[PDB]
Amino acid sequence: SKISEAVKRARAAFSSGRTRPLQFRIQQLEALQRLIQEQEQELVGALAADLHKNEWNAYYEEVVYVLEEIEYMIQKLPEWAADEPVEKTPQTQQDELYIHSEPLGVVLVIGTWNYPFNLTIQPMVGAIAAGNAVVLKPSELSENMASLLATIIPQYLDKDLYPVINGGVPETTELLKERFDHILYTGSTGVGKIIMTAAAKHLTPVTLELGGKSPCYVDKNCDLDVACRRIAWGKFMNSGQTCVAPDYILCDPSIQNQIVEKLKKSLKEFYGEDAKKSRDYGRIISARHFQRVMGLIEGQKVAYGGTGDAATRYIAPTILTDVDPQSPVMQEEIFGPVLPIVCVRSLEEAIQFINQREKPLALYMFSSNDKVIKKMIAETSSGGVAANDVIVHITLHSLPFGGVGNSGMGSYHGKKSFETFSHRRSCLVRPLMNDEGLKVRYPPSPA
Amino acid sequence: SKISEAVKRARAAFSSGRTRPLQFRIQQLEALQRLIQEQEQELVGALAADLHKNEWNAYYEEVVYVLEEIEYMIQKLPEWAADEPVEKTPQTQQDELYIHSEPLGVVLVIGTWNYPFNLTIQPMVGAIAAGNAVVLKPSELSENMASLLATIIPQYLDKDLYPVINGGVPETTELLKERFDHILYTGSTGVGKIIMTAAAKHLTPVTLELGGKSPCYVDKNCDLDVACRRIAWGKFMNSGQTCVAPDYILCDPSIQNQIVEKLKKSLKEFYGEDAKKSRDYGRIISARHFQRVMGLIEGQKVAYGGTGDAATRYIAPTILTDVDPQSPVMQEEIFGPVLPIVCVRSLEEAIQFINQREKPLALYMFSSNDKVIKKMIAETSSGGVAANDVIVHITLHSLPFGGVGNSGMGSYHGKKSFETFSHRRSCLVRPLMNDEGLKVRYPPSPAKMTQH
Ligand SMILES: [K+]
Ligand SMILES: [K+]
Ligand SMILES: [K+]
Ligand SMILES: [K+]
Repeated sequence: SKISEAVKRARAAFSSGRTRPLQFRIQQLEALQRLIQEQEQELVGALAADLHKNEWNAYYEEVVYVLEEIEYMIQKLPEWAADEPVEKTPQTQQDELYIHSEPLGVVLVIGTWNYPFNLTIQPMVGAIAAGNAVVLKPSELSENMASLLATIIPQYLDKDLYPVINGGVPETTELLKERFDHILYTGSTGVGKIIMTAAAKHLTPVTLELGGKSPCYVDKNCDLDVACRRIAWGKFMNSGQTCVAPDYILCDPSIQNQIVEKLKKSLKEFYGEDAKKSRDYGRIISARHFQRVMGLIEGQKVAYGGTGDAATRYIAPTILTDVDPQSPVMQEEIFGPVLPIVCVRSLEEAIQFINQREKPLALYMFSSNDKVIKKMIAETSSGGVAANDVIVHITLHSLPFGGVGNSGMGSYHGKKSFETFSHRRSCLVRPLMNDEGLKVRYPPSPA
Repeated sequence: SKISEAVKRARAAFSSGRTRPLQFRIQQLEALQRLIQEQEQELVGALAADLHKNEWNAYYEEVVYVLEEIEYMIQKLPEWAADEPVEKTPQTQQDELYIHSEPLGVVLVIGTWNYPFNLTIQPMVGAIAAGNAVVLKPSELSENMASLLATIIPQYLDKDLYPVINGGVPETTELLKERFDHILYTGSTGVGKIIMTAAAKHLTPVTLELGGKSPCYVDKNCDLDVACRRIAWGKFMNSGQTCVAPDYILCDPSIQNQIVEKLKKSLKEFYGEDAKKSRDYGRIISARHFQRVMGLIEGQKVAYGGTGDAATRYIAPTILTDVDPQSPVMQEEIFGPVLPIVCVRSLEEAIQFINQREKPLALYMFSSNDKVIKKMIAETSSGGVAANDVIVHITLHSLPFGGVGNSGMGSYHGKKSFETFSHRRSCLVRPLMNDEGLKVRYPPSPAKMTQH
């Protein structure tokens, strides 16, 4: 099959040793930099057609992070790839002890549709830097980006090492029968289980970046003007379609109306009176998802928004009040521009609420009280945490990005990408000279 | 059922919060120290009954490593558990950025039979140190150790947090239907696939310490006296039943006879002329494995040994020459005292031989040439590597132990155990005050574009 042949060619190119010199890896990273610069308008056009992004947010909410990762990895690669001496003991003073990093082989990256350039290419950057071949499977839901990447990746990168596999679910299923040395998947919790099951057939390690509902606790006595503008930015970027969007708010009933008012103020600042006319507001990816999200508004009290246009997949920025946690909007990841507010009567109740649910990819809290922030962190579990902001924690080189429990396993970004896509091999090198200190270990044992 | 109740109790005890304070964790680790001290003779008796170990090798080839791990983890725990600040950026210089470590919840450790104390309790030590409840499933093949641990663990450790599950494969299968937050398994490559498949049902992360045939390349130019003594020791300890035993030798035909002679010399020093009379030589774990290993001698050119006694499950230290790489002894992990020598014409042929096979848990090479060592490491892949010795690389606090490919995924020992059994949670904590620098990110976007 075309899929088997592409994987075979990637594996043969890897086994040849081509990717082992750092110079080769850096040439391919530099070719990706050239791709991003030269294909800027094409990338914008694809993101506009798939998701109703514009030239500014295509770059500053997505493509820029890929460029930043490439530049940082090129700079750090020689230090990261070096053998790393480790601590000795009195018995091993004359030995060399070190961790050797080496590629895994052929890595598969399965992209997702909501940031279809970042979530295909940013993982690829780390896997290239670690010396692997990298097979890419873009999501078919972001059809324009998928088509674009199939054309431009082989225009810039080695054609055997870094192939792009076209198609949808059947092609991904077929691809998952192939033998890889690591799989990174971004997507749903349910498909994560399918990926891990396929990986098990070849003992392939996985990095799974999955889902959940990221809570956003807002403390009673905090600056709501600052808080709600930050929350609205993260919730409504990309029309709500972000893995670490603040999915829902938990707050004391006494500040619910203040939160609604300040979110509304920020939304009008951001997108005007009619967000359908804002160049900065996105659209839902597909008709299925449009219908799903609109269904989540049914039965709810709409404090703002609540309307949609099926033909162009516009959903107005929507705020829901006094939401029943058992209702549908509170029983699935929303992934759209619908923000429910759930009342809780204390920090302790908020912590209980979060812990009774599955572990989220992100947890957010807004408070001016350092003790509240430390307590909530200490008593909950999530992939990552931001206090007093949203989104930003997954964009930083020094903070590995990943989930826990149902939100995933493993992590990447920065140095952690290099580690994730390598094998870290413990090495002990001893002199081949008689050593009296060793003879105690040989039989016969002493009486 | 019994299994479901033990896991339910462990999860409830974890949710109570009792494991979170470091004081509690250190108490449980100190209780394991006390168990090792007070149950010294019982542990030896169980290893003697299971594997024909004695009081010396029970301790110095197994129990001592658990003790050292406990002592090391107790002293380091507060540093390892602390929030870890990380590098800031100009845009985050006024924030706090750090990695917060927290327990996973309920960890399952599935032990194996060949080092039935170490490969149950050393992983448990790490999981306890990281604040988890830990369910233990000992292997039924080391029956005396399995029964002993079911008795003594609850005498020393918290009863609800740290239960021991009895039984064989049917009970392990039932246990794998329960929801855990991490599973560590030591055993075969084949069962590792079954474990990972069961883990996928709950998105449970796994550490799999699996199998393979660890090659041992001996350079033509090296000191064969020193090399063969070290090889013999690692190969024949525990009657060959070690996950990182040097499984087979690769060497130039010109040195095969000298290797045989020096292996024989060391074997005679270790165990006498008749190894069956040595208190230091072990026995095969079970009748099934006795028949399997004996089968691997059939059809082979025997240089030394080659016989066994089914009644005691003794297999003589055995060396095979001019071994066909396609023959049974070279097509499965031996896990017994049968050492095949396979001939290669060069280092390059040895590298190719190793690379055509699945990635082994350990790779060994004996050479006084630095370039040979560096080239073999650079051109192969294995879980870990030792040059000029065997076994020892997996006993050091500073060298994580684990496989790659078919020999496994993940690692543990020392700080790596604490990390493996924790979630490392990235945290950004910003002041809640207006910050003008943030406003660039908010829509509306600039209507005119500028250079990037
Ligand atoms: K309501
Ligand atoms: K001795
Ligand atoms: K620490
Ligand atoms: K602005």
